[PDB]
Amino acid sequence: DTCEYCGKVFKNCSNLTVHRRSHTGERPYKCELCNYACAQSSTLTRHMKTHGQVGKDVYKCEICKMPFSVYSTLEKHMKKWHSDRV
Amino acid sequence: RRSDTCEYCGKVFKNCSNLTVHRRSHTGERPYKCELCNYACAQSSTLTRHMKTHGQVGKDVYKCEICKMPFSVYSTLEKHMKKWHSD
DNA sequence: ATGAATCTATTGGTCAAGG
DNA sequence: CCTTGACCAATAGATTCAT
Ligand SMILES: [Zn+2]
Ligand SMILES: [Zn+2]
Ligand SMILES: [Zn+2]
Ligand SMILES: [Zn+2]
Ligand SMILES: [Zn+2]
Ligand SMILES: [Zn+2]
Repeated sequence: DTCEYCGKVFKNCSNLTVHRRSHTGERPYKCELCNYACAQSSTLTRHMKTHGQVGKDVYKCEICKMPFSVYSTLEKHMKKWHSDRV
Repeated sequence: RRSDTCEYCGKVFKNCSNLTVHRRSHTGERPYKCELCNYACAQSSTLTRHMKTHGQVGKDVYKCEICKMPFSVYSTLEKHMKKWHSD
């Protein structure tokens, strides 16, 4: 089948459905811990790795108690989302 | 009473043969084993499909340098090399 | 450094036409 | 009834940006 916007045609209709999301902006797969959403379930699994993998220490946000695997990520979360509280 | 219902989940089928393949997702049975790798599936035509990743009627075939496993897609061969041959 | 976005090849489960 | 291949979502990994 053919792409509406790009016009790029691929042998895979499943991949085209994902590609059309980039034009449409649809993000069906929503994270259960934050506002993040994406067009591919695999990419959401990758995102979920940043909320704390089992077996490693997990840092929670001081304000909203959101889990993060990496401390620098939690710092970026603070600046992006809790700047209004300073 | 026609053996159209899954004993594990209760799904009903209009084709009893579909129940036979479906049930293997509950039992883990995978009778169709690929002869060119360790792949194994529960549906005959799925193994037929997977074998297309090993080669075509003509086209070109890339074989792993170490284990001589054939591939039709080079990127797949690269993933195989990293997965099995890190030495 | 950490992670999202893009890309694509392969796979699981479904289903029913037709053999 | 069984075989078979199309269909769609899911998966896994690689590359390419963004911050
Ligand atoms: Zn497009
Ligand atoms: Zn999240
Ligand atoms: Zn927070
Ligand atoms: Zn079942
Ligand atoms: Zn194989
Ligand atoms: Zn090999």
